[PDB]
Amino acid sequence: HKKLVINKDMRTDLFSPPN
Amino acid sequence: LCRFYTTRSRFFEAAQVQTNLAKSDLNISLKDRIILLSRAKGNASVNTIGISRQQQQQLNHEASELLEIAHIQDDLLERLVADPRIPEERKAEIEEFLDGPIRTLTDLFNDYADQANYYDLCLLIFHAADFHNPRTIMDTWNNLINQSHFEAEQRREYWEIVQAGGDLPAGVIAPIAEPPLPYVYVSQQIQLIAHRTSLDSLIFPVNSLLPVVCAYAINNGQDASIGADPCWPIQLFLNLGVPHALMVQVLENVLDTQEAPFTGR
Amino acid sequence: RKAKLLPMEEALLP
Amino acid sequence: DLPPVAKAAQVVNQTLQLDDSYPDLDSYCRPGASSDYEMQSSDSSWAPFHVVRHHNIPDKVFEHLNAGEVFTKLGLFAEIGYAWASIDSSLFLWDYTHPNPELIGYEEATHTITAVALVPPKPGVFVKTITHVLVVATTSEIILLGVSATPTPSGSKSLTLYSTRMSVHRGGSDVSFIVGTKDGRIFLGGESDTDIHEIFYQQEERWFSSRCGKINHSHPFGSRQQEWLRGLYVDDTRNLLYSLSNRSTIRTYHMEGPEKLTKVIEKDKTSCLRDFAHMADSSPLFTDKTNIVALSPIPATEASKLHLMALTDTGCRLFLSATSSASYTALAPQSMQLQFVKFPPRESPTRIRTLSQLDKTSRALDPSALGFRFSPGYFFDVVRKHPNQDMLFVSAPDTGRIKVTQPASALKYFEQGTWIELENGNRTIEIGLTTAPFAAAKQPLGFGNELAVQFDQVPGEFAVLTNTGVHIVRRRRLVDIFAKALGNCVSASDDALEREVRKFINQYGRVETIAAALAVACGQGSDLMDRNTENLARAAFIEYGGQPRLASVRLSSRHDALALYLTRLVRTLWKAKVVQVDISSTIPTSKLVTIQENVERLRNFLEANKSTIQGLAPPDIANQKEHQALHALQKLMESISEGISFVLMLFDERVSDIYARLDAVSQQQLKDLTYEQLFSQTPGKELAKVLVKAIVNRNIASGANVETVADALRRRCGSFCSPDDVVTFKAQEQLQRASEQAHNSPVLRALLAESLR
Repeated sequence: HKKLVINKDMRTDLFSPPN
Repeated sequence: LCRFYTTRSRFFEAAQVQTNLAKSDLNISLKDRIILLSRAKGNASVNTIGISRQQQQQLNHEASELLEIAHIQDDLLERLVADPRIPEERKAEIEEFLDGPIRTLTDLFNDYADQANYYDLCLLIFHAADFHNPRTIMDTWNNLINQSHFEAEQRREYWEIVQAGGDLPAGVIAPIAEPPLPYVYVSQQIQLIAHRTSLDSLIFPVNSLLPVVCAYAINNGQDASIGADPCWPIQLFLNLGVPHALMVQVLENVLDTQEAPFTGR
Repeated sequence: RKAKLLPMEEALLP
Repeated sequence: DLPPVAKAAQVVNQTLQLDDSYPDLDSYCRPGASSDYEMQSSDSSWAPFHVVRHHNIPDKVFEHLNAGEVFTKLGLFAEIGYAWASIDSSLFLWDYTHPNPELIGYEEATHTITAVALVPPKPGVFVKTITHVLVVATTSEIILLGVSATPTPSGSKSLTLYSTRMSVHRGGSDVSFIVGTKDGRIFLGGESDTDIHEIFYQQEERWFSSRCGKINHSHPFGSRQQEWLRGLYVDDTRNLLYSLSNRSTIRTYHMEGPEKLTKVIEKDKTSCLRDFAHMADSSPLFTDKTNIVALSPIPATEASKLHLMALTDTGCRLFLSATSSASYTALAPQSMQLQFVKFPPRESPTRIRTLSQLDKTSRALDPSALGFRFSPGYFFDVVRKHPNQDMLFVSAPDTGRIKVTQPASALKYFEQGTWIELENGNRTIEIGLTTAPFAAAKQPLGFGNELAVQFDQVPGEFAVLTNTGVHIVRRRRLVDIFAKALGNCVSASDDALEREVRKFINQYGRVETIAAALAVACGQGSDLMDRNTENLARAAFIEYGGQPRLASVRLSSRHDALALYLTRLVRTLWKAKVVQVDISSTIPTSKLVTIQENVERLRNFLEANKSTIQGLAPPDIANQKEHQALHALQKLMESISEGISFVLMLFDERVSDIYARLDAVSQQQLKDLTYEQLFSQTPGKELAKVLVKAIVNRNIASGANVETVADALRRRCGSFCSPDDVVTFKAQEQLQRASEQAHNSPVLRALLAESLR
């Protein structure tokens, strides 16, 4: 997609192992 | 099929097949999608008899935009996989979602470029998206400058330790040669981007960007004390092709308003 | 791009 | 004696109770064993699950991953649609729903990251905008980061990180597992030992205590043999914490307080095997050589006795109960026993479609490497028969067969299953729920009723993280299966539909099947040819709906289907209070809109087929009561729509203002007014007539527009509003506006004279 959507609300912690 | 069309001077029909294939959900790698788009772009830029100029241009334009986004995505994927500070567990996950169909610019920004602080790619993304937001653009410029400065500082430090006998942190590839001063590596970053976006972009608002770079030069002693040309920021943007009148025009504004560090003596 | 870490002052009240 | 809407409301109340009597887990997983499966091909319309889309890992993550010097790791934050990757001392998060995500990088850490998790925050600690806490464990320390995952217009959470100054030195014990409780408690475990640690943190800094602390709850000492953990698992509904060890030992801990953790049960594999030997059916699939590879807590809302599922590497699901020694002093259990075993299916996955005793010897799930269970029993098993390709077995309870089974002593753990193939090279890492936790009721009876919630909550979706991307798997409802099956009957005979319909009747019963046809006919499942499918669904509703008969009458299955569908559309409303007293609405307005739209589309469907559907047009005693019953339901539908419109009108104004200028009896009547009473009982109608008579009074004080609020009340909620009241409202309009203009001399003689008219 060439359309950007910023959404800091609900991301996935880039610096943690997964649940 | 496309090879058949082209040898028959039916370039537009080939560009159509290639483009659709690049947008499709077939199992095609990103790099192959880059090749398909690049070919379509070429084939749609030349006349094909029986087809209107308008129809050619519209296809050539869709291929050009998708190719720009694709290259961004490819730059991301490559960098992320090679990044020492990214856990292996995550890399495999990144490779799954980026080595396939081309993603939107929003996703590329939010889920990848912004998370990994690849500010140069963030800027290329604001360019490809016609992103009208001067403040965010400048915030990104400020982060890119500072990030690059810290990295250059770090590399010069490591070098200074080699030339003194010390030991570098575990798993740090030494520098066998004086790395560039921070203002040299910073301006390298500005050039790479400039050539990629062509100065005509909204990510090069000279009225905001030139004062910031000048600010950096002063606030980080990138001047005569270290053997740099005190006019280096001006040289940089002139060679880059900023028109002389606009330069002086901005510099005037800097002098009249006496802002941030441009004060006193 | 290194994620901007907003300050503790905003984070925890009061 | 009893009017239509009150008669139909009686049917709704009895239908609600029927759905809430769906068997609880303990009742069809009684002590014993089962191997009941109906397997479906993954490409079949009857598949219980199917892959809807996939999201590749970003290329930049591949660059970092292949740039890994020592250690890498991947994980899922399925609750917010994010994944993460750690490379040595660096961490990268990204929104996997986004087509070109930007990487949220965090590289402050100095040592190798060994675990990452996203947990709830401790209340009263952080600003309300902080939705989660990010726990990052390294070989040297654990780090807490504030997280704000606010939703965006696109439907994917925007993630921003906050520093906290909260951190503690790890110590000598590895941290590979982090879990969080509803209240923000953070528990840690790893591959050094079986000890469980907890991280405390608080807002205030003290001279005698730091902002962040760590303690070992296990208090170990003396001689200790080698043993470490394979996972940690939380059950907030019981205040329990479970650990699984490498020796397949299951330990249960109870949170007797906000800062206490007490070990209350320790059950080794020998104990499980002894229980298993005392069962009637022993099996070579569970021996002292067998390993338990995963646990899955079962909440108290789902089952009272069965606390825990344990998965063996041979594919056996062990269901364990736990019981307290007493009934009073949360109460901690003190015993755990293996009670029930679900043995593996026999059918293996095949490229080509292949063609009653307890099966306790199947190897189809051998070896099981990873396993997950989600309420009401969705089971994912990663079978690793070959070292390059994972096969995914996915099963669900056969809700349709469980609901129809009679008597209760004949209940068994019937399941629908399927095999989902992942491509060569896909190694599954983690599977997490992306939608809200499933719950059809608030207690075990009724909890697992998938049929009841088909139209109240979206189908469950699950993110399957592999080393190449994230695959989305979606649970399919009856209406999804019914619509898909009918879609294959579009090009076939009159007898082709009847054959497919008979499959549904034999599994779900006639009422549930006809209710699915009605739903599909009304457009349900279309959020996913469609006119022909809906027309086929209409044809099935008419042709196979049955008829009324003398046994007091037995109404047709067509009638019960209409009552069942309508009830399920309003089940979240019926018994709920309308308001919550600063007065507000119990049900969000957006939910009231969708419910009303669904009711109206049902009404529209009955009107467009008043001539072809039996019982709608007037017709001997049997068809008579069939007509009366159907008529009463339709009168309840219009009353439901009027009632919902009235509530929406009410909260468009300023209810708190209206509530203030009100008498006590009417405040109390409004306090405990339910939607049922509003829809079907005179006091709700009488009270509605009072509220409308009061809102217009207030509307005149604001004086925006009287004649617009008039036509608003006149038409939509007609039959509850009165045209003699709006003309009165028009009169009180000029009267109050004559008191507004009171200072003017020539304007009143037109206002007062027209008020008099």
